[PDB]
Amino acid sequence: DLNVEIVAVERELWSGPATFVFTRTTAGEIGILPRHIPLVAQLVDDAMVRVEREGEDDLRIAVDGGFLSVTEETVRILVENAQFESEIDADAAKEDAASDDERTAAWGRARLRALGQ
Amino acid sequence: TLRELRGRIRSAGSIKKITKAQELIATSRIAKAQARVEAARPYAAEITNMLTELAGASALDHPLLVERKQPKRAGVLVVSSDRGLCGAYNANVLRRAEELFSLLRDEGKDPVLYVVGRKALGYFSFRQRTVVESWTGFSERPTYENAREIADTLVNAFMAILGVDELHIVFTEFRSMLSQTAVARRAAPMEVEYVGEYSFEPDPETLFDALLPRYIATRVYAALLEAAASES
Amino acid sequence: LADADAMHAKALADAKAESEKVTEEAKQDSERIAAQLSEQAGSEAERIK
Amino acid sequence: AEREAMLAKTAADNRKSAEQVAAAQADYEKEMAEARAQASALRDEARAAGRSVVDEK
Amino acid sequence: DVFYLHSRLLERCAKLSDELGGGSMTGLPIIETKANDISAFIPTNVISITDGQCFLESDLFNQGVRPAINVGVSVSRVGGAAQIKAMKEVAGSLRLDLSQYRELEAFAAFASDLDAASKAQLDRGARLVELLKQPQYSPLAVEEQVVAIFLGTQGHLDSVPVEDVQRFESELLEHVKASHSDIFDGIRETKKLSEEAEEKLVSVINEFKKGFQASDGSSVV
Amino acid sequence: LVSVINEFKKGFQASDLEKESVKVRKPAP
Amino acid sequence: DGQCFLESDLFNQGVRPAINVGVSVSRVGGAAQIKAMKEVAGSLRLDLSQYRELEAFAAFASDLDAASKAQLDRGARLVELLKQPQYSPLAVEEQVVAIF
Amino acid sequence: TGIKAIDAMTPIGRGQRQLIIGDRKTGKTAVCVDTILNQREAWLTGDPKQ
Amino acid sequence: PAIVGDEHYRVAQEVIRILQRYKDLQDIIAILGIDELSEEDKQLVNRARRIERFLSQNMMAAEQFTGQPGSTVPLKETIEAFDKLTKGEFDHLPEQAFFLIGGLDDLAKKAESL
Amino acid sequence: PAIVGDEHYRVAQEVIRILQRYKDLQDIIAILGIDELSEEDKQLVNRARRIERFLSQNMMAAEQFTGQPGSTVPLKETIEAFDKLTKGEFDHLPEQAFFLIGGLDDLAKKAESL
Ligand SMILES: Nc1ncnc2c1ncn2[C@@H]1O[C@H](COP(=O)(O)OP(=O)(O)OP(=O)(O)O)[C@@H](O)[C@H]1O
Ligand SMILES: [Mg+2]
Repeated sequence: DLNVEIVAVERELWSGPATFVFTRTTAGEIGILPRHIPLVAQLVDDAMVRVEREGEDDLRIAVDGGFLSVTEETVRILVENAQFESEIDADAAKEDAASDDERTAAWGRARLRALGQ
Repeated sequence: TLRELRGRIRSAGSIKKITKAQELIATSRIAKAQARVEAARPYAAEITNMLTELAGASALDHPLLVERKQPKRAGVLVVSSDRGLCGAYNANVLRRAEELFSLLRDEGKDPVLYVVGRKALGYFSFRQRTVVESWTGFSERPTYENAREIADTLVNAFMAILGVDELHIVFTEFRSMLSQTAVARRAAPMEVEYVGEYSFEPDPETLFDALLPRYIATRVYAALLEAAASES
Repeated sequence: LADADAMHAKALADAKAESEKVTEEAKQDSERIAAQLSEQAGSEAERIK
Repeated sequence: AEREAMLAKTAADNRKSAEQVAAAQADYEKEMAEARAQASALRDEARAAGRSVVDEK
Repeated sequence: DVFYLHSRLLERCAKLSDELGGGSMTGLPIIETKANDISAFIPTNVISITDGQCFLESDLFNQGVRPAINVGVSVSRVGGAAQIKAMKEVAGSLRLDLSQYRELEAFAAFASDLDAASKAQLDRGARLVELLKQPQYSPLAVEEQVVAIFLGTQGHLDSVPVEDVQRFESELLEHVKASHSDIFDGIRETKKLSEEAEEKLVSVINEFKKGFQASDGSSVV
Repeated sequence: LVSVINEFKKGFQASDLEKESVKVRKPAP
Repeated sequence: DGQCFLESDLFNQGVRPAINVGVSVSRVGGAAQIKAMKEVAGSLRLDLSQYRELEAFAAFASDLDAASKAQLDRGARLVELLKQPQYSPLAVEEQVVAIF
Repeated sequence: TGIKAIDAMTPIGRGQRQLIIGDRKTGKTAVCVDTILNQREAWLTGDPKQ
Repeated sequence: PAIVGDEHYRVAQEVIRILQRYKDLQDIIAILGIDELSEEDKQLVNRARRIERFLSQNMMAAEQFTGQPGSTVPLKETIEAFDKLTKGEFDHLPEQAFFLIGGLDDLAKKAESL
Repeated sequence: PAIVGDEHYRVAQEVIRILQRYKDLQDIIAILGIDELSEEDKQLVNRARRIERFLSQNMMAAEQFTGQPGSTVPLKETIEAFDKLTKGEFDHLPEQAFFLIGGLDDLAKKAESL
């Protein structure tokens, strides 16, 4: 099973094991299952992450301009700021998605995508 | 005379109570800030690791890694507190900053100020030295957003707009509880540190270029966190 | 949904009953306080006399 | 289409129910608080009347 | 012999043995201290002579701590022997709580940064201080004092706002007297707060809490 | 007097080092 | 009927002739002034006393209101205005024009 | 005494000599008049022991 | 409260409370600075300065101390003004507006003149 | 060191040092909680608690209340007992074991009784 850890710059955000991880890197969409070759990539500005947690349901995360690393030991998602699907404010994300600012608009669109649109 | 002495003995008692309260609150906030400093260590370590890998795979021609041909200006990010009662903290930081300015002049570089914290703004305004940009109100509880903004401004100045050909950061490193030392680090251009001895998407040149500003941002964030711990 | 509708109606009815009991007890307490203060006033008037 | 209808309406009904338990709780609490406030105001008016009558007597 | 003048006087105030009828004379000398100088000559003499001191301070009076006894500095050498068992048990923790509150007062602005126990002590102490306040010419019977101090020391005021404590006590007793006098009668006739009486008192306090309107509009339960 | 003060103020002369690095992980450039 | 409480601390600060405005007072007051001087300096002593109090209060404030800063500036300029070297008397007309 | 502060913190037992000490207009005569007033309930009992 | 009324007594005791707290804080402010006080205590200090200055009044017998004529403030207006101060309705006005005015109308006029 | 033995003075000074350090840490314990101390501070706090409780004794004057004869701890026994305490040899016994007991024999018996 994958050792999936999501590390925000301020703090470590999540550390549960998973069977499958999914995200849109800058050069296309990618999925990682255990024993994937080492990799480094940049998640799209409005990226989202799906972690197929083995025990419970999958975890959908809105990620802000994060980086993805795959290693023989663990799968790391470095994050500037991220939110689990349960913590997303749907109305706030909808409002931000129309924001003029590129960063705010991208973050809101990422929140919408993680939530389930 | 006796009335004056008893009034003074009243004031001194109230001041003793307030300062003891502040000392204990500072003992608590030192623990909080040190916990935050430790909490950011994983991201710093992992981003540094992937940065080393990309640099191994990169061309190493990014502007942040090559010295300018003739350095004219050198930005200096002085990280100071925003509230007093912090002892010689601000004094030490600004003394180190002035030593850095003297060193820069001895090298021909003209220092240009970016200042974090209200107290350094007062220090530099009294001395008629202009701060291009200043950020205040978070030295006690820095977030990553403040570090992002500071690093973005610094890197934009470095790339450029008059711009700067170099940039240093002066801040109080939190070596240990008893000791905190004002230190100056050149945050750009970064030295390539070859040492004795993966896949990249898109190619390692673009990924490395998009990662290096993030490295500067995380290092500025660590500097701010450590300055907050030292301030406490 | 049906259970929630029934329980909301029951909660509103229980709130009405609780308000009725509370206002009845409030009238009782008002009578008690009025009696106590009128007795105090009468005692003070008798003391003044 | 009706498959969709049912899924979505079921969603909203579990929504209605989850919001309606909270709404029933909050409305019962508001009615109880209003009743208690009126009781306190009645007791305070009784005390004020007692003060007035004692002062006048 | 000015000391003697006062001593010769205050030492008439005594409790006689049962052979002499068991009568007693209680002294409450009142001394005006200039500029709160308890080290002056007459204050020193009479502090030496007397068995205890209620030190009243103008600073506490202006803070609204009136009747203004500076607890802590104030002492009674007779101590618990002069209290009924109910007050002795109920008011046992009161002194330590007030001392801790005076120690913690410097931290009133940082309640977020204090330990849970320390913040609880600060909140308890503020309400105890409000509890010891009392309007003039309105002494409280010993049973009412027992119930009032029971409210604070046992933590039943911890939910009431500070600014309302004075009212919450005043109404609660006004309720108990009028409706649950069995508690007061028990405390008066037996001199102790029995367990069944304590349970009845707690139940009536909780029932009253529901019908109490805090001045800020919040609910206390 | 105010006019005099203003016209006078018109003419009055007031007297007023560690180094951040990227570890390349290879031995030679 | 009044005091001119001269203070050594003020004297050293360069406030000469050293009148502690707060403590000093003349209970004859405006009755012992010409109408021009009375009108120009009606509240001057109280304004300076308030300035001294505020200067003591605002010694370390870093968020002074606009009105407070204006009061400090006016008070400092008045203090400079009331400084005077020894053996340099001013006619009453010059004094009123100065305080004006 | 009827004063919660005195009866809880510095109790006065009959036979004692308690000093109400403090500067002017601090509440001393008030404390002692309150103490005198508090004895009415005892007086109305008719029991000399009370 | 039995003679001057509960409103007058409450306002007077709140004013005295604020002034006593200000007197206790003046030692701290002169050394550690106002910025280090609690937010509630800082607001109280701003209240207390204005209350002290509002207790000042231009008395008729002191016309030759200040030049301006005297003023008379009804007791009801005094109670209302001090209740407003102690409760905060005037924290936005500058403190010098409260100096030697004597009344709410004078307070408004001097605030406008500032 | 001269009137009393050098061992006596050393043990007494060590006890005083421990108790003073604990008294200093009391403020942190009361405000910040016990868990905010370091491991060395927590060890010293435990040792100081046990020392200051071992300074208690079953006085002869208490025999009238409890019945337990009062203890007359010889000076040498007290010196060696507090030498053991300050060196941590008894830091694993519960604090209640050290209340009102004269000497190491009583300490051991009370520990076995808990
Ligand atoms: N518990 C109290 N609550 C409210 N007001 C009080 C209280 N105790 C005293 N006062 C008021 O404080 C003022 C001083 O009271 P009191 O006359 O008892 O003072 P005193 O200490 O005996 O002083 P004096 O030297 O003037 O006799 C009076 O206005 C009294 O009404
Ligand atoms: Mg008196």
